[PDB]
Amino acid sequence: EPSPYVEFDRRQWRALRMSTPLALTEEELVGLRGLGEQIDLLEVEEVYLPLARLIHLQVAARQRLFAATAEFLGEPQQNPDRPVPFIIGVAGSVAVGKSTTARVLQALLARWDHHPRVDLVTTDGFLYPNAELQRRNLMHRKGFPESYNRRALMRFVTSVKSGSDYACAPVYSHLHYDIIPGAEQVVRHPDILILEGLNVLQTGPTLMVSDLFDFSLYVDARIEDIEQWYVSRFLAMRTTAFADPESHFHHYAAFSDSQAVVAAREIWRTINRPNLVENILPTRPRATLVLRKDADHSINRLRLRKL
Amino acid sequence: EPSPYVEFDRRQWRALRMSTPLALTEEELVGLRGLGEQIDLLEVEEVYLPLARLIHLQVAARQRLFAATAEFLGEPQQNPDRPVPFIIGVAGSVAVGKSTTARVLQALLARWDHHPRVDLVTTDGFLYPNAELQRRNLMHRKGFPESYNRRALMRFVTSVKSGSDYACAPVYSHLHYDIIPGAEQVVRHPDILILEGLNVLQTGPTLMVSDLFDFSLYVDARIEDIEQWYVSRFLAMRTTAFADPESHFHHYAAFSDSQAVVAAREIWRTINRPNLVENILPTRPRATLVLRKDADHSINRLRLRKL
Ligand SMILES: Nc1nc2c(ncn2[C@@H]2O[C@H](COP(=O)(O)OP(=O)(O)O)[C@@H](O)[C@H]2O)c(=O)[nH]1
Ligand SMILES: Nc1nc2c(ncn2[C@@H]2O[C@H](COP(=O)(O)OP(=O)(O)O)[C@@H](O)[C@H]2O)c(=O)[nH]1
Ligand SMILES: CC(C)(COP(=O)(O)O)[C@@H](O)C(=O)NCCC(=O)O
Ligand SMILES: CC(C)(COP(=O)(O)O)[C@@H](O)C(=O)NCCC(=O)O
Ligand code: NA
Ligand code: NA
Repeated sequence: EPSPYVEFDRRQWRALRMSTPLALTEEELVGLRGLGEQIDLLEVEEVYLPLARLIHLQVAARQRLFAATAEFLGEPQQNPDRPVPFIIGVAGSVAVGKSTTARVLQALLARWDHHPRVDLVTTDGFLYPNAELQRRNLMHRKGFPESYNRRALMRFVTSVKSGSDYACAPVYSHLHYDIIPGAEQVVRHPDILILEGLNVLQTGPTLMVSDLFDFSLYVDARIEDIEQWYVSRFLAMRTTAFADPESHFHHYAAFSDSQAVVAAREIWRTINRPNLVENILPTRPRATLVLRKDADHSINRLRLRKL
Repeated sequence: EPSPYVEFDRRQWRALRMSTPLALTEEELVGLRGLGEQIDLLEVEEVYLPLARLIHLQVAARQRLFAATAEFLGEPQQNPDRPVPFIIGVAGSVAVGKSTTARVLQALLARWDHHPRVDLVTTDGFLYPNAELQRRNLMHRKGFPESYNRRALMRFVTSVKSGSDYACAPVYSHLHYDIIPGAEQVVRHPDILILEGLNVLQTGPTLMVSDLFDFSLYVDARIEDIEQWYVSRFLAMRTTAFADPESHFHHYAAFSDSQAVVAAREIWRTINRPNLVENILPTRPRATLVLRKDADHSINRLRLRKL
């Protein structure tokens, strides 16, 4: 019964490593690992290395495709130092570990042979600032599709992929819970752009960033596990981020375990869960690769689109 | 101000013909032309021939892409007599001329060098039959997304693209206004499948045929012109299709010009216009190529996705 997809387990997947080199040390992996994430070198080797191989294979093939169009159009040819940027989306729930997957992927790709320039941008820079969300009644919907300046986000990625020298994204601060005035992330004709955020795989009545992706990941897990990870990270942040007096959620620093669980579950119930179910999970069917994690953050299963 | 698209006029577009051969005679073009359509050899040469070139370029590049995935997976390689089928979508309003564009494209592609097997399937075979539409209260919504068995349609295209030997689509009769019992269109590992229908470029919370397209056309025109074409074809069918006593709309055969205009405008107003505005036109942004026709059915402008 034919399928666009093929499923693997970790055994099956890790065999596809071939002889892709491991270019990353244990200390280097630490700088990449997010609070609460469990990634080790073994996981890098068995899961991320075949991924990086898949992508290397696709970057070459995908260039052919733009080149055929440029040929058709009777066009100059290509700068071989500036190919069309390969755009990689990374999607999934809050707390599922997207930021680790993306940082690790970036680090692996930047260590391929020619040392490609590999940029990583998070869509939280494209959230409306609080004063605008407040205007729109959206202060309790950060991460919902409507809380983003989608036009700006699409402009940004179109600019990069169309080969602009320079493009700027705004910058969000979790600690201050708002866009940072005057802050910009500048992307300068990278070879590869990884775009990471809850809703990057969305589709709609207009052309969207997902329509520009040459590859996408969705980082998945059971909803109950993701909630547990969220609540557990909320409790852990009492003595990390929330302990900063400047932190927007500094008042949570002093909560007891049981108060903190209450608070975190209410945020999950009223914001992150509804967003996952209504907006994020309906984008999973389109991902080129789903990385499914077990309750321990271990990626044990994968679903690859072959069509 | 960068753009996924590039616009042409007919001058600009026709220069991209290069020396693509014209393999089609005036008599052959007649068999392809729909009631009310204006296509001539000149239009074939200036518009359809560069299109066919673009596609030839893309079929080769696109194969590379599946081959890279097959390589990654350590897979046999490919039957060179059975490559992965290249899937072409053709979308747009009722009465806009999709069936002519698709028949002409099929005829041009089947006349490339190796004589590729080029199948053409219309999504009207995937409409629910009347008894089922009646059950669902949809007898006045034929052509709306919900009037189709989308699961069956997706099964069909997945099967073909995944390399099945044989796949069957049901068959709709306009004359009898219903799916034809026991009729099947059998598609046998074509090299190219053209899938034509109002809503083929739709996207949604599940993987859809548009997610399987290697190329798509949208046949566009101003809404007022399309309505004029629709009403004018309705009046012309009084002495063609509706004149058949078996015809479902045989009672319209005897209408005066002015009665027929009334009838046809009401159908446009209550079915086809709402469908165009709510469902079809929101898919235009995704088409690889928009063919924009002037009031005379003349394709005078084109919009190509380069990203
Ligand atoms: N300072 C601070 N950082 C947070 C908070 N919530 C999430 N983060 C960080 O924001 C980044 C994105 O987190 P999240 O949106 O849950 O996406 P994830 O990467 O898939 O877990 C991660 O580095 C989190 O550690 C918060 O409340 N305060
Ligand atoms: N017999 C008959 N054929 C029709 C009728 N309406 C449309 N057709 C034919 O059905 C095919 C599809 O028409 P339409 O859905 O308008 O799509 P188009 O190909 O873009 O014009 C065309 O060949 C039309 O000639 C009808 O009421 N009766
Ligand atoms: C910033 C986020 C919306 C994620 O943004 P992303 O980069 O995935 O677009 C999420 O990490 C977040 O901080 N949500 C806050 C929910 C609340 O208002 O408490
Ligand atoms: C059959 C159609 C819905 C087009 O089908 P398609 O192949 O575009 O999916 C349209 O040609 C049609 O016949 N509409 C009928 C509207 C009515 O019920 O009178
Ligand atoms: Na996590
Ligand atoms: Na027409």
